[PDB]
Amino acid sequence: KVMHQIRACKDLKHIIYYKFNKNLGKGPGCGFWQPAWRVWLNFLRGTIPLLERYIGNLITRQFEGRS
Amino acid sequence: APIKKIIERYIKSKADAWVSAAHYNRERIKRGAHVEKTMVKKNLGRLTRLWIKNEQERQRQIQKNGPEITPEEATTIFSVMVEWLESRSFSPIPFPPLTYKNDTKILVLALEDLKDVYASKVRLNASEREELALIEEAYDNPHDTLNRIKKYLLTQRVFKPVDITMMENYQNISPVYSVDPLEKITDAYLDQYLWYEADQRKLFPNWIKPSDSEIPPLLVYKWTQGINNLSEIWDVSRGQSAVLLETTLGEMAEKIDFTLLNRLLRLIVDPNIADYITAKNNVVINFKDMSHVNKYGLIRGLKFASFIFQYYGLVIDLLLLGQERATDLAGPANN
Amino acid sequence: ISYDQLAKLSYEKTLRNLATQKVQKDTKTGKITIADDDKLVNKLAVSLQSESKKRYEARKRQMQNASFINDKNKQFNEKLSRE
Amino acid sequence: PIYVKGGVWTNVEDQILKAAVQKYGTHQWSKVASLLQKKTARQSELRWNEYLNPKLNFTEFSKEEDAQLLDLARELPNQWRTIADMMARPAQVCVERYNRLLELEDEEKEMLAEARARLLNTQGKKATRKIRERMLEESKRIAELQKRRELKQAGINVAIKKPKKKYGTDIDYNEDIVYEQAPMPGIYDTSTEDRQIKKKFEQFERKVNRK
Amino acid sequence: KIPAAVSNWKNPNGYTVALERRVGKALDNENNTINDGFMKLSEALENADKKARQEIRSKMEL
Amino acid sequence: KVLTHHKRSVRATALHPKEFSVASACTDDIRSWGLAEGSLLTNFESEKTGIINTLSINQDDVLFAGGDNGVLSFYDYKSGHKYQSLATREMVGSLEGERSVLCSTFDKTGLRLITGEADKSIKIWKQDETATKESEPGLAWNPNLSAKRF
Amino acid sequence: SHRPQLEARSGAKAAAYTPTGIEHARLLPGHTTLKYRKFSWRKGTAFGRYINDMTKSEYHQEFLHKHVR
RNA sequence: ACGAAUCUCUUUGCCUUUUGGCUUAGAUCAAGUGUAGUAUCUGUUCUUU
RNA sequence: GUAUGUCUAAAGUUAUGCUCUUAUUUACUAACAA
Ligand SMILES: O=P(O)(O)O[C@H]1[C@H](OP(=O)(O)O)[C@@H](OP(=O)(O)O)[C@H](OP(=O)(O)O)[C@@H](OP(=O)(O)O)[C@H]1OP(=O)(O)O
Repeated sequence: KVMHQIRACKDLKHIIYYKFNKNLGKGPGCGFWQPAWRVWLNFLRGTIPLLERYIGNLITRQFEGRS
Repeated sequence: APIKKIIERYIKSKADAWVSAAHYNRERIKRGAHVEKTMVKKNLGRLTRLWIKNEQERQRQIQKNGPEITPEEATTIFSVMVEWLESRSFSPIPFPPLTYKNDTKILVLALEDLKDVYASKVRLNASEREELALIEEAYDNPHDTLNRIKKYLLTQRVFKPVDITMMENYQNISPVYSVDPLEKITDAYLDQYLWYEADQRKLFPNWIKPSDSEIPPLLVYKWTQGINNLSEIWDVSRGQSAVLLETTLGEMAEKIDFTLLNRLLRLIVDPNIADYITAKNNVVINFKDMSHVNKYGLIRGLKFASFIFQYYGLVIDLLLLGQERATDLAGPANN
Repeated sequence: ISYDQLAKLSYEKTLRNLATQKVQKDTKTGKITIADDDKLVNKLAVSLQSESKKRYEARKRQMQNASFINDKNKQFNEKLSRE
Repeated sequence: PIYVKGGVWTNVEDQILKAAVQKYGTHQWSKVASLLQKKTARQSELRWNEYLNPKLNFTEFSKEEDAQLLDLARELPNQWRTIADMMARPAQVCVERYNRLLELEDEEKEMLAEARARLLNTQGKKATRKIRERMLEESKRIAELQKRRELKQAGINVAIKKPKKKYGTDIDYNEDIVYEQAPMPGIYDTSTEDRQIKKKFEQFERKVNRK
Repeated sequence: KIPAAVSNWKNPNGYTVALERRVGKALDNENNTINDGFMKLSEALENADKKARQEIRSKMEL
Repeated sequence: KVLTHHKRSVRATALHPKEFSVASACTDDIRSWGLAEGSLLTNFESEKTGIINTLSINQDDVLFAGGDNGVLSFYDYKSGHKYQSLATREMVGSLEGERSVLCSTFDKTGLRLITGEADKSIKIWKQDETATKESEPGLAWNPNLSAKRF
Repeated sequence: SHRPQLEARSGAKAAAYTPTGIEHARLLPGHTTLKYRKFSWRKGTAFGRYINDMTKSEYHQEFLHKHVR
């Protein structure tokens, strides 16, 4: 489902670059990492619960046997 | 008795669950939904068993309360067909002697047809292998093979039972009859001979489509042309009104009674051949551990069965058109 | 014959096997010491063993009496044939 | 040599087929076919259906039965399976009757030996393997005992190694009582009996030691 | 008292058993109500054929 | 407390509405039990009827029991009196073992019994409003006494 | 070898078993709160002028007819 | 002869090692060699019983 | 060729009709060669 996040980032890049490279030509030297960074933060927000559950159960199994 | 009752009940419940599940699956398959390859095979199996059960129940029904055909109806049919051939001066097909210059040629066709199954698939079953061997021997010993065939036709009226399966066209699963190779050769040769004799003798009138030696799109085109070329067909002036009637003769083969069929054939060919053919449709239909004597209903999957179907079709056609209009469509018998 | 009858009838039998030939309670502990004849209990033990032994040998004889493949099948066909 | 199946039913072969049918029943025709080196599945099943099955009959037809037959012929034209069913006979026989009315050993012994071997061998490989392992295990045990006993004779006392316990909560039952579900509490006193049985036990142990 | 169920399908233990106890049903006998109509039908055909035949010969002789 | 007064599967139980009791079924016997103390209340006259599937009691002390025979039983919950047998019908095509009432319940009214039968049928039953003590009385109750539970 | 079910895994043992303390997926709190209630040419022819069985239902036979050819 | 006990057999009663799931019968029935092993064959001779 | 399953991996628990010789088959097996 991280494909969504990845896709979003791609979209941002496409958007950003072509507002970043109006008169400027092509090349790699654009920075501006904000909105993508925002995306990743929100992905982490989404997943923090999921990983608390998942890894929770995992380490529980490591410690307590499986039910 | 109480136990027998209880178990009967519980299997009816289970059976109900099964059948309904199967039905649901087949609609699902039609829809084109996510469904397990394994699951679809399972459903095919279930539906086949269900079909067989249905079928042999129909056979039972047919037995238990007589044939669907009223004897008067049968008589009428006979009268019609008799009238037709009377009008045609149609000399019947003889039982094939040693006379023919074509005999060998005829044999070669059937063998070729049979071979067509086996040229592609290199890995072959035991039955398939046997069939191939028979074919090979037949090539080796043509006259002898012919003799054997003739003997069989004269004598053999009880055959090896016909195994079946269902090829899975995911709308409609199609039955596949598998005749035991030895009889299959006979069926082939007989079929080919019948077609050569029938077409030679002008049995089947022009109007019957599928066998015409013209391609289905070609056939369609011809039909269209015919429609156009009708004299002043498109006029709507003088209250002229055309109607085209497409319909399917439902279960046309699947309720041909052998008695009636036998007698009908005895009109068109030497009675021995008729007897043979009737006896071939009456086989035991083994499928996956369940069998039944196919007491009532033509089997499409014999080689010659097509001819029988076509001949039966002629009857229906005659019934539709009557003697006169049919006679016109055919034309005069001589030309 | 039900297990009702077969019990009483076997009861009647072992009474014929008998026909061949004190209570002290500490209520605080609840222990009801029935001091009875130690010779008679021994006579029960030997008789009961002998009864079970007689039955044990009875099967052994009937096992050694004789459309099958293995030990079990032969008997399984015998379970069908008795009907 | 590999080849296409067929031929003729030798009586021994027929008998073998019958045996197979008794064993595996009337719907596993592959297995039965396999049992016969010459004859096919289909062939076999057909044979069983047509000739070999005992719930058929080959007794001659009474005059009434003859009438019924020929009447059927008159009415059902050469639908001989149907006719057979009506008669309650197998079809070929019926047809024959109607017609009448109108007017090497080494190989065989090989398959026999193989056959009998099979029929008297009715277990999947899991079973066979298991019994094999059992007897092997037993052998191993006795060998171990022989070593231990030998050493005892020699004067070195070696305790027998435990079974390498498969899991943490795996039980040895000689350690302590399995799951001592005690008797129901005593209404009648049991103390002397407890003593006597204890003595008997200890005595038995002593006997074993001496044995 | 239920009979020991034996199958025509599946022995787990591979016990061979008698052939009568194996295969059964034994109820093909019926034959009577099935025929009521077939006689009429085949007879009808026979008579129809007769009529056609004699007719054909008659007309032929004209 | 653990009541055990049943030979067979206790496979149909029902609380009485206004009594605080519970009837239970076996293969034949249908006890009725007073669950304050954990005490028995009443044996019933179910001596020949089938295996009871369901056992819904009415508001008005009209204990129902559904037979694997197919026969709808009907009891006076207070006494045990089998005041109606009713052999059910099956749907035209069914087999004779299938007529088996596998479920049952009464409404709030108590004047409509609903029965989930194995004939894929949901049969419903009214009490006759044309009935009297002379027009359709019960089945002439008689405690049998033949080494019986009553 | 491989055998039918007779005496089910009775939740007596599962009761006396120790807790696991895992967090399954569905035991995550879903729908926390409960609801409550208020309280000439036509002459010349030859012929001129429910069941409770799933294997014998009109729907069933028809279905079979449809899905065989 | 009656009563009892012991033994053997026979008749019945008891089934006393006495079929422990489901699926599309769950599916599909082959073209092999030499080398070795293993077993099984069969002959083969002689010995003595 | 594998899943898989066993095995080993070192320290001493204090008691007084047959035997024979062969040649042939068939079967199965064989990550051995063709
Ligand atoms: O469209 P994407 O598959 O995500 O690939 C893009 C795209 O390259 P393509 O057009 O060849 O696919 C960009 O090219 P432009 O459309 O902007 O011409 C390019 O951006 P730059 O031109 O700014 O380099 C960027 O490359 P980069 O990631 O180096 O910025 C590159 O992404 P990928 O390199 O991941 O394919």
